[PDB]
Amino acid sequence: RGNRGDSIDQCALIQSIKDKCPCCYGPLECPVFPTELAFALDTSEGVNQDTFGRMRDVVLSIVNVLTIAESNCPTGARVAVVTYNNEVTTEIRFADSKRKSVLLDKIKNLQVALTSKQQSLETAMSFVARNTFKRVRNGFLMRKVAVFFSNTPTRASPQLREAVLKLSDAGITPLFLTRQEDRQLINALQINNTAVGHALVLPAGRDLTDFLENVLTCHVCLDICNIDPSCGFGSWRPSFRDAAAAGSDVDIDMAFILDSAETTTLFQFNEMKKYIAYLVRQLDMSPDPKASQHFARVAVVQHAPSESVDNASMPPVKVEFSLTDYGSKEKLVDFLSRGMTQLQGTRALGSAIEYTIENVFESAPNPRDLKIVVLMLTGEVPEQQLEEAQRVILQAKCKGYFFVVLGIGRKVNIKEVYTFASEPNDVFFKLVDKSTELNEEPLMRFGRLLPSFV
Amino acid sequence: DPGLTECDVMTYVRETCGCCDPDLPCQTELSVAQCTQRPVDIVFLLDGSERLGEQNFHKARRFVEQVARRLTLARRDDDPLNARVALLQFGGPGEQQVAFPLSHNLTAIHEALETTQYLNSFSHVGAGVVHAINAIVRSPRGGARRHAELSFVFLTDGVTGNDSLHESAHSMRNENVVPTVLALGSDVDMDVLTTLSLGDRAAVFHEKDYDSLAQPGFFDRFIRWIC
Amino acid sequence: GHQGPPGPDECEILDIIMKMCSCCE
Ligand SMILES: *[C@@H]1O[C@H](CO[C@@H]2O[C@@H](C)[C@@H](O)[C@@H](O)[C@@H]2O)[C@@H](O[C@@H]2O[C@H](CO)[C@@H](O)[C@H](O)[C@H]2NC(C)=O)[C@H](O)[C@H]1NC(C)=O
Ligand SMILES: *[C@@H]1O[C@H](CO[C@@H]2O[C@@H](C)[C@@H](O)[C@@H](O)[C@@H]2O)[C@@H](O[C@@H]2O[C@H](CO)[C@@H](O)[C@H](O)[C@H]2NC(C)=O)[C@H](O)[C@H]1NC(C)=O
Ligand SMILES: *[C@@H]1O[C@H](CO)[C@@H](O)[C@H](O)[C@H]1NC(C)=O
Ligand SMILES: *[C@@H]1O[C@H](CO)[C@@H](O)[C@H](O)[C@H]1NC(C)=O
Repeated sequence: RGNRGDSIDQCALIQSIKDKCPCCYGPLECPVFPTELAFALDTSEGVNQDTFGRMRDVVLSIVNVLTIAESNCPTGARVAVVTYNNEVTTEIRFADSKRKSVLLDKIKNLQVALTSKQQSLETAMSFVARNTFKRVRNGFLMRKVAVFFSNTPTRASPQLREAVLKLSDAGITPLFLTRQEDRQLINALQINNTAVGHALVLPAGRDLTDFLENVLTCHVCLDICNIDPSCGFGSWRPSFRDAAAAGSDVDIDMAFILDSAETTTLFQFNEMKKYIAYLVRQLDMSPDPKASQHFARVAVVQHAPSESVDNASMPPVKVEFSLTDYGSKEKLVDFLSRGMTQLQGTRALGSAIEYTIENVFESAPNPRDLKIVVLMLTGEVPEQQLEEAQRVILQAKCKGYFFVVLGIGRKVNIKEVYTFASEPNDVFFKLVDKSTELNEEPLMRFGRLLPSFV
Repeated sequence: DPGLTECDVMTYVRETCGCCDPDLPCQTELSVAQCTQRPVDIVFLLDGSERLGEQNFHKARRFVEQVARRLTLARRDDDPLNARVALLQFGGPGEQQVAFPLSHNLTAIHEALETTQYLNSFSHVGAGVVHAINAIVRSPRGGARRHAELSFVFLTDGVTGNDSLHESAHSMRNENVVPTVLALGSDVDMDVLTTLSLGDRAAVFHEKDYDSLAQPGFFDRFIRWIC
Repeated sequence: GHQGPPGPDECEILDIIMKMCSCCE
């Protein structure tokens, strides 16, 4: 049988390719590792004829450097030029770039009328992450890059962090060629993982040679895997996105809450425990979780058993292992793979969450600052237990608990349980039409980056 | 199961190094994305042409109701999440029949789809496109909210009045439309479809048979496409 | 269950690489 294998290092394979390949050591094309390049032209207030001319000339220089894809084959950079203001509009689509010449003609002739509305740069990020980058070419080493241009300094608001998290979740590495330095934005980008964005400063008039060098070599052209050490990244942007290395003393505390035999067929249960085991494998458990003050701990909890309705003397949940119950990653992984078993009971979601947070998190010694509660729901949640559950969630959100919801199957309603996940629900709430989807890259990457979004 | 397989190295090499010939090994295109509750307004456009027929209209009705059911519809006109659905049927007269505007009123859409009546008359694709643009997007009520992307679904066999095709395509392009046409038949002009698709042939779904709308695989793929 | 292999290693990866890019310079 087996769950699955371990992927080899992406950079090692790429290097082994580009030295035994009579198709790579020729000309030095800029958009290596094909990319979808989104250009969010700033058509907001404070942008006049001259400013738009300069911005379009910067875009023209960049696209002149690139090599636009002209076939079904997955290579070259495909350019989508949108213009963003209080609203967002699309001028060039990814599939519209059939040839480089016609794309350049469209960009040069692009004369979108200047607007007189505020700069909703966060709306631009959300739209680019969700809509523009929805349908993109299949590829594991494909890159998603958006070059946002900003002239009016941003403001420190929660929606900015929400949009940054959405960008990170969608797999898109932003790049803000700001005209002026705004501390609020660069602080907002400072949620650092292997897909963290950056903000530059757009100079005046000429002197764009070194500026283009900086904005191309470190961000668009290669940006990865031999990243031109004189970039400042510090090897902080490889493929196969993960969180920061062990050097980051991340004080995470994750508790998973599963479902009973009610709509958790052994197939779905196997998939959920596989996902949990993979998530643990990609974390940093404390060597001694009982007495250590730093590092991480995990717990997995199942929904209520059958003999929990007439009374509440027994735990409303089958606590499979508390936070400080396993001190070694291998032991926990083996327990999840082999020792786990269903229990054939009812759900009672709100009571389960309350008991788990009141007798698994708090009971453990030295609680971590940031703690996460994952709910893996695979069945209908009766409305009578909806409200109470949400009420409990509110309390858990007051004590600092970030929530991840994974609705599995079609039976689970999504209209009501969407709000359970912490804000923004787009990234924290996840949908899977099948259990198998839990073990696919779009969700494994989200799980890996989960410590970053919290 | 290996972490990467023959197809994974296939695409690795085809991506990092280059291509030749283009030969297409394996099948991995347009990864799309498992849909969140992002706001999407889906407009369905049905063929009133004599060729479509009666039981074909019934199968298309079943498909439309099924997709409207499966998707997580919205709850108000200005909803920022979920999705909305509308149906249009272009026939003879310029004032095409509005089966229902963009609605989340699931009972309303079900009863309307039950009460919508086949036209069975000549029609024009461009006429239907312009009528939909001027009767849903430009409609005073139930118009596509700006933050919600618009997706035009074309239940057209392809053989239909072409009058105002390039003009209709330009009008759709202006309104930031993302058409996804369905070709239900074997005698479909690929070129009018390409014009309808606004450039991309991955936005046109070719069907082996009229009842292909009911197959679970096609339903799932299309649902992921629009949502 | 067992952790699946690392995929095409050595023989397989080299075979594929010399199979695709056998038509360029
Ligand atoms: C990367 O970020 C960490 C932590 O920063 C916080 O958490 C992030 C996920 C993000 O949300 C930030 O906005 C938060 O501020 C930084 O680690 C801290 O570093 C400072 C000094 O640099 C130190 O005093 C703190 O104790 C650290 N906290 C930890 C390790 O938990 C780290 O410096 C950032 N890396 C950079 C800026 O290169
Ligand atoms: C629209 O639906 C309502 C009831 O459905 C609920 O409300 C909707 C807004 C939507 O959220 C659905 O998912 C909900 O399940 C239908 O009910 C009508 O209600 C009115 C008074 O409110 C009553 O006079 C009618 O007789 C009801 N008709 C039926 C068939 O129940 C309503 O009819 C639907 N709209 C239309 C145009 O039929
Ligand atoms: C039910 O719970 C009560 C108290 O909650 C306890 O006294 C009783 O023994 C329980 N019955 C069982 C476990 O069968
Ligand atoms: C254009 O559309 C009209 C509408 O009926 C149709 O008769 C005609 O065949 C189409 N083709 C051309 C070239 O006009």
